[PDB]
Amino acid sequence: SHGLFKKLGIPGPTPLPFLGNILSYHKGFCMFDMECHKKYGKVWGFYDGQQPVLAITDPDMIKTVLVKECYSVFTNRRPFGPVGFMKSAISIAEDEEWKRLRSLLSPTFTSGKLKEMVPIIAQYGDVLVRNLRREAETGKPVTLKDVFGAYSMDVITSTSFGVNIDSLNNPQDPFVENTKKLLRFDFLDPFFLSITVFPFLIPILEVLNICVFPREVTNFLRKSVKRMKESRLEDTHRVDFLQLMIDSQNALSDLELVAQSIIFIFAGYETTSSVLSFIMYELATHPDVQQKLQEEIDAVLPNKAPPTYDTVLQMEYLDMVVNETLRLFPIAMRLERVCKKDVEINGMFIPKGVVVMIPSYALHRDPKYWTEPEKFLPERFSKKNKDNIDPYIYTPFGSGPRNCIGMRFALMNMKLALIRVLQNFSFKPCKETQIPLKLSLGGLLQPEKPVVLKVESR
Ligand code: HEM
Ligand SMILES: CC(C)(C)OC(=O)N[C@H](CSCCC(=O)NCc1cccnc1)Cc1c[nH]c2ccccc12
Repeated sequence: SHGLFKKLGIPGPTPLPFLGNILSYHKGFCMFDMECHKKYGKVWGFYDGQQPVLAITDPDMIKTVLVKECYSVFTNRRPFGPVGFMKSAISIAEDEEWKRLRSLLSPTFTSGKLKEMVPIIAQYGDVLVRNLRREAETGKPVTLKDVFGAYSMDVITSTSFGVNIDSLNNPQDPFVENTKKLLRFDFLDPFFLSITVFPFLIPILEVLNICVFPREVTNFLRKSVKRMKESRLEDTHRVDFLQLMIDSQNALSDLELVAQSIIFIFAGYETTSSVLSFIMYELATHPDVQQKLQEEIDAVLPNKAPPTYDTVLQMEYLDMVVNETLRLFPIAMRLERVCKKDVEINGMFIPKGVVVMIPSYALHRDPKYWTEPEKFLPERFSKKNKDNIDPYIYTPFGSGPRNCIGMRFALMNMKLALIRVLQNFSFKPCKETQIPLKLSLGGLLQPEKPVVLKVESR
């Protein structure tokens, strides 16, 4: 097992028995990835316990796996942990099961569908400024994660389900409470450290019904969504996510409906608020850019005009800012696909069962692609420069048919928030503000201490 890469002629850190190369994650595993790049070059291998994982950095080879050969060989991600009824969630499903889920759910974010969500979010656009406005008065610092979290939440519930829960009215909300308690993925947390390293214990916990959210958060939402379904089940309106799954129960199912709902609620809450917090951090430690964006917004939307679908896409510099923030903090860290048969991609033999890994975080910081890769430089994404940029190196949303199904909704939502927040306020560091920011070594791409900034009226 541990002789695969030495035999296949592929370089790597020498694994230990049982552990594999586990102990190298103490640094945080984005750093591990970095080092390996710099040390081993353009392809390397390592072992998550007894699981061989082959990292790849070549743009062609990446394209092959993410795009050309997705259907035939590289179809699924690495088996998650114990997931019980969540095994049917789109992000976790495999093969035939996945293909249908993907085609059935993709019509949720289209040219028209997103368009229909603007006026709805717009209400929470309003409700956010009004939240901040009262802290803007007081003067003592603000945790963005929380204010953004509450926004994110409102926007996901109301769009997917057409259910206003007005979480911005509520630093006392059941939903954000249970939903945030959802993940325990810390690399250096006792739990998952034991699974990829005892992967044969997964089949066990499944029997026990012990989950990565043991019965609590899911029981909540189980009957929670059971609640939303029935109201709609009679009262006629809008054809939405909730609805599109009632359209296909005319070959979908009940626990199956609940599962995608959860995936969405998590994604829409956590991804969105986390990134939005990194963007505000940057705008504060880079005042020039904050002002320059505040100019773009004012010019396109004069007299603090309400943002819209088409005005949003008009904003070049906004987009540059978003893309640049994502270059630095590509929240997935790594893209992964399991090799489901013996294969040869661009000259290299890859054996069945191997996990092929793309280290987004590291490629986003590769000194051999990006001048001053540590520095936050939005201009590197201008129309002049936006085309020297390999879409198989810069991949914050993955690529190919298994890429981020939420991408377009993510961008609009985020931007829709930024616009409204920057046309009413400015943002500046204080002496809680960690300069420069530090990522936690724990498995998530998080700031180790929360992001806290000062908010002034305009
Ligand atoms: C800025 C926020 C976000 C980032 C950076 C992001 C990034 C990603 C990335 C990189 C992948 C995997 C791509 C690949 O492996 O090739 C992904 C998968 C996915 N994302 Fe997004 N995402 C974001 C927001 C969202 C939102 C708001 C939703 C809600 C709809 C969403 C739903 C999904 C689903 C369901 C998958 C698995 C796709 C599949 O297996 O078919 N994500 N996310
Ligand atoms: C645990 C559960 C079922 C609630 O969600 C997951 O599937 N877990 C993964 C890890 S969650 C943190 C990753 C992150 O910061 N956001 C990335 C993301 C999440 C959701 C949608 N779009 C982007 C979440 C996950 C689902 N599919 C993935 C593919 C690659 C990497 C992570 C994920």
